[PDB]
Amino acid sequence: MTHLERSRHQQHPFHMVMPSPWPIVVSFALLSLALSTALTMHGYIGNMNMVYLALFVLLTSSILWFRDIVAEATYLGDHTMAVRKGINLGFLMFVLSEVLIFAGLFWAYFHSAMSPDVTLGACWPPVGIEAVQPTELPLLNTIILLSSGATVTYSHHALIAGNRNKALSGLLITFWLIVIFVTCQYIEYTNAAFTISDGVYGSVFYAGTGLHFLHMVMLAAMLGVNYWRMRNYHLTAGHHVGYETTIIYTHVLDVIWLFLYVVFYWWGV
Amino acid sequence: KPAFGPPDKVAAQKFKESLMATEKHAKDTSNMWVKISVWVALPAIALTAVNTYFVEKEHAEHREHLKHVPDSEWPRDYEFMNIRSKPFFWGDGDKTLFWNPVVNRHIEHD
Amino acid sequence: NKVIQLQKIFQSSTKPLWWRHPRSALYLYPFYAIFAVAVVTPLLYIPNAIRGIKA
Amino acid sequence: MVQRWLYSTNAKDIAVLYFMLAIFSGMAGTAMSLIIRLELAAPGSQYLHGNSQLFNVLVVGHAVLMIFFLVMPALIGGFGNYLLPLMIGATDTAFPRINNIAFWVLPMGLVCLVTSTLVESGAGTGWTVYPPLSSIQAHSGPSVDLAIFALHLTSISSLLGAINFIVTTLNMRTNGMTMHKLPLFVWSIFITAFLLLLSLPVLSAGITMLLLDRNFNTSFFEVSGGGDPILYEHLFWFFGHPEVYILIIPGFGIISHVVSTYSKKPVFGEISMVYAMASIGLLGFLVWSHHMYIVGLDADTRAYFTSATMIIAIPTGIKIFSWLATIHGGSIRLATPMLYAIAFLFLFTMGGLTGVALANASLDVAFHDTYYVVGHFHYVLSMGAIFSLFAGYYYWSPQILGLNYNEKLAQIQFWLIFIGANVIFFPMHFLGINGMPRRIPDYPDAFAGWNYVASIGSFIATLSLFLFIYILYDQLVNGLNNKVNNKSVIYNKAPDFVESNTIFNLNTVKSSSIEFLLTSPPAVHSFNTPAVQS
Amino acid sequence: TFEEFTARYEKEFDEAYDLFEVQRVLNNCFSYDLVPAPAVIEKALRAARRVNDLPTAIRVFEALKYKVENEDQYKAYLDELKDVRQELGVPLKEELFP
Amino acid sequence: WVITEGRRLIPEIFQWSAVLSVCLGWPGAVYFFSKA
Amino acid sequence: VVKTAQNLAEVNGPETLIGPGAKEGTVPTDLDQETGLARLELLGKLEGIDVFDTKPLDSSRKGTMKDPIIIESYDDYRYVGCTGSPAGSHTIMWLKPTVNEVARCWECGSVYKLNPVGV
Ligand code: HEA
Ligand code: HEA
Ligand SMILES: [Ca+2]
Ligand SMILES: [Cu+2]
Ligand SMILES: [Zn+2]
Repeated sequence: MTHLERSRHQQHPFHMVMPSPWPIVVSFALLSLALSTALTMHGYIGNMNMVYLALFVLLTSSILWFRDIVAEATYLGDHTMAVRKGINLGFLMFVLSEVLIFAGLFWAYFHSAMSPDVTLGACWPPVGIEAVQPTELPLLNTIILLSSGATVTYSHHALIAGNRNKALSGLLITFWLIVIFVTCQYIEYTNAAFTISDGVYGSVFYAGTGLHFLHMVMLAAMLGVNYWRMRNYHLTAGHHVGYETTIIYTHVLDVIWLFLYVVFYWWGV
Repeated sequence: KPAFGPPDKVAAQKFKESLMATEKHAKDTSNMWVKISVWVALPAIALTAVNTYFVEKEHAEHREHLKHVPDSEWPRDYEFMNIRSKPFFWGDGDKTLFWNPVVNRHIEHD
Repeated sequence: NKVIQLQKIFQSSTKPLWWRHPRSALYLYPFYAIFAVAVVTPLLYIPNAIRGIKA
Repeated sequence: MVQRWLYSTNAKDIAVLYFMLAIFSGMAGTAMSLIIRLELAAPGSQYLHGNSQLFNVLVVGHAVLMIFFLVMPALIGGFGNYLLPLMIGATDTAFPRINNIAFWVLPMGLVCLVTSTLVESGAGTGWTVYPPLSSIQAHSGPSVDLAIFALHLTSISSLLGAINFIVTTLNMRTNGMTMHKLPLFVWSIFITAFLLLLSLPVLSAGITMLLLDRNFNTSFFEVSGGGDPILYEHLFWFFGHPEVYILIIPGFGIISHVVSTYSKKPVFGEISMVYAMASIGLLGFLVWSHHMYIVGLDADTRAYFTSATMIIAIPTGIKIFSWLATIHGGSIRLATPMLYAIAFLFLFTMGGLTGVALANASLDVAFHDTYYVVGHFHYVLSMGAIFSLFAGYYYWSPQILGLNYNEKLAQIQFWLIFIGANVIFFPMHFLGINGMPRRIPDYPDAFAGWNYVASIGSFIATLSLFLFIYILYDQLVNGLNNKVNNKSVIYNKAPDFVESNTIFNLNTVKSSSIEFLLTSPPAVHSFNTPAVQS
Repeated sequence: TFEEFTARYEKEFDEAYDLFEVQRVLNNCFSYDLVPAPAVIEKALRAARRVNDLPTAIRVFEALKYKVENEDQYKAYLDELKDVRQELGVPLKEELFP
Repeated sequence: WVITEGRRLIPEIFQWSAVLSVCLGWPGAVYFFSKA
Repeated sequence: VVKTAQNLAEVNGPETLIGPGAKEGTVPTDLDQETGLARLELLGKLEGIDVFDTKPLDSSRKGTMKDPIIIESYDDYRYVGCTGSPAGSHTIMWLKPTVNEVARCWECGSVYKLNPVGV
């Protein structure tokens, strides 16, 4: 390589992004959501049509942020090896923060469980609450989630191997096996005897599993954008960072479910 | 002008063989996980889905039996049961996001 | 697939990255219309809330 | 232009924006302190007619504006964003686009806070927003809801900033900078980011629990329902005690760098310094409930928390002595940053001795929720973190901006703030030992003595702040003329004893960081070809 | 050790090829806690004559006067160095009156 | 070493006692001048 | 008209790096669908070349005025950090060698002359 040619390229492996309007558009969408939600809670508007609008703009702006990331990684190709390590490291530091949010929810459960309050019964769960039975329906969700970790594993290695019919089929089963988890969890919520308003027991129960429930819906969306990118020849055999972070996300989210299955279901009845 | 020095030629053939070694390890280990999926995961789901299907229908007939007779009225609520410190803003005053009028009632004993 | 012919378009465009794709005009124009309503309507209710009139 | 400031991706422009937001919020928050002092000058409601509200609201606004809108954006977002890439040698940050949203969500929080203050209720709950008083029955307006939303915005800003600094430090260093060989300021920023990452989510969980309990009917802390208002104290203070160390650890790096440049001798035992800095951060996670001594804990856990909190003094003391050992032999240059550092060494040790006095659970039953604690934490905050902020500004501003600042007019400001703050915050310990409680607008007559003295001293510090604003104006305007005449000092290191004046003028900066070798102001693209070390 | 110290700066000064190196070595010799031996100072004087800088030779005793810490030990260094100083021509600061 | 150190050490302890008495003992002035 | 480089020496900036797309029914490889600076790095790995330099500067010598340590840069300046002939002998002193100037390292005495290759 000539000295003249090398000077027509970056001298460092890090990616310099052009100025973008999305960091502030999302910032303005977060104020409208924060300012409209604070009003509808006490009136001052009349109906919940502005909250829906704020959520739609918040989601749509975030889609256009991710729309730019895939363009500069697949068409402009600015993700060198050094850049790819930072993205993986940044996601690993992001899932640790996600775990510690759950760690604050387990602390809230153990506080009222080990020494149950006196306004409740002397026992736990409180008197007159029909808790979810661990063996009938939640056990179906446990087997489903474990099988998701087994079918995304050979979908990952089939992509490395080089055949696309097994890689594409592994995700398709993975997506529909996660949707079944969401629909089955939907069935239990609408058939439960107790509500979020049922004292302290309903608060901790629906905050742990509800936060996981909201995380599973975001997992299916992440799985859905990997099926579009694989079908349209975006993900290559040796460069898929949007797929590696999805496999770590589903494996970490199975460990959290197993912990939520031992203390909220078994140990709490 | 050469910029970089002479090619190593030793990092090559150690980088170009690890790629072949990596895809070979993913080739057979993928076949191992397919065997686990079909012979462990699939039977496990089939033996727990048929069980859940039968128990679910047993619950379903119980739920529709509740509507048939109010009879002796719904069980009374403890002091912590229904909390109405501030009414919900979405619709009527007292209904949660997921409400099943069959099993959730909130009758007021005044 | 189309990635090769999409690569040649995104590179050598001299336009903002969100305007390079030929189909981008369909998303951007309706977005700024809805976006303006989203970040201006809650700001109109602020003086009404300061006075205390509940709608 | 709109593109340069609204679509910012350059880290230095984001640092300038962080600085600019910090001064405005700093002036806004230091006027509420003036009104508080004017209200506490004499017994009886003198200026605020009888409103006990609009007094607690002003206190909350003052505390939030001083902590979450001055120190956080200046030490972490202002200095950390501008200096960490330059000393490491990185051209910019790892995630340049979320670095902008880490800033632009801060002005939204200001709007949420102001509109919270303007609603008829207000948020008179303190900066520690305890559930039962800030519940829906006692604070029935949308005010504390808007106050909570501001805390979420600050938390998300801090979290996204913290994730940026960990990845930037770990894999964007130059060709010779092994993790073992780092400047101490980068080490402080690294440890601070790790504390933030592990502490913020628990605060977010507790705050969202409070929001859902007020509006979504969850017996999270409601007594009628089995809730416990003390669980909130654990959840909040688990982020609370580690927090008092996010605001001082980057203050340690500044002092470490200042005292070894105007004293021409390197730091005594650097590896022990980084060990002690990491130990304070690690062990501060094991002492959070000393803020909860009188809440009714067990006798044995009080002994544990008493024993674990005193260990804090072992590494901390190591930092105090190692600062006094790097100035023992060298030649001392008494400039404004050195005067701030020397004042810090004395005032922070005065604060820390009172702190160790507060650490004993058996004695804290006489010193808790009094002006004794206020006097304590105003030494490590208003004299420990503010002074290092002034020292950092006077240390790096001529290099950053390219404009000098008329030395003799800055030493006057230093003396004024010194003898003004000492007047405000020293008599407080006298008011606290007689049992004067906190968070009251009006007090029994016998306390009128030292309160008048403290109120007189607030005007001196306010005058010093006004003089500092004038110094800023005289630096930006005709600041290029300050280095032509004899108003300012140009070189921060005088030549050695046997170094002639014509040899000092070929090696002007003998520094141990890349910061002072760059052009003034630094270029937009600082590092094309990477720098090499060792 | 002191003898090792003296014998190793006796060699450093003999190799100083410019006026930047002479002022660098003498700033190292007087930066140590020990006051240098009179044998060390004599070699430093020779170096200044070699690079043709009168003012650094004058600063040698000025450095020593603050370093020696004793009013009689400065005279002790003064007496043994009379021959070399007078032969070279270095004036003391007090005699020079600058 | 006794002769040299004496000329510098002992005067400073007297200056030492003055400044520290000012930074710490200033509120005694306000109380006496006119506690009134 | 223009063809993919296939080698680090045929590189003529970006257009050559672009590659042939994956055929239908196959999983794409990196040699098929890389496009930019990530591809230039990939081309270097196939040979024995590291396109990005991370080697520190040598401590083998001291470096005098008549035998400076040569530092090669693509600009008119660079930043070097000296610690001594045995690496770590003294405290680091940051220097800025430029064109028409040499750093001297007031503590140790090393001399550096910039070698301006580029443009
Ligand atoms: C930057 C801010 C900051 C810093 C650095 C500290 C540092 C310390 N703090 Fe605290 N603190 C606060 C900010 C800070 N604090 C705030 C804001 C509150 C009140 C919050 C509220 O309730 O609203 C508070 C309240 C607070 C309490 C609760 C009091 C109460 O509410 O009743 C306690 C309890 O022990 C405490 C102790 C300490 C200790 C032991 C240290 C140690 O780190 C200090 C160690 C220092 C030294 C040891 C001196 C220096 C060392 C030497 C001179 C070596 C020689 C030393 C020995 C031989 C021991 N402080
Ligand atoms: C950083 C934090 C910080 C700072 C700087 C201050 C500064 C001051 N504070 Fe305090 N204060 C708190 C944090 C702070 N405070 C907290 C957390 C509480 C508890 C609230 C509660 O109980 O809920 C509190 C409570 C508090 C009380 C007790 C209220 C009560 O309990 O009811 C009082 C009483 O006088 C007081 C007065 C002052 C005064 C006169 C100043 C200043 O006048 C002192 C001098 C300092 C300055 C004038 C600032 C100078 C610097 C700048 C303006 C920034 C610009 C400079 C650079 C960028 C280098 N504030
Ligand atoms: Ca009053
Ligand atoms: Cu604490
Ligand atoms: Zn050197």
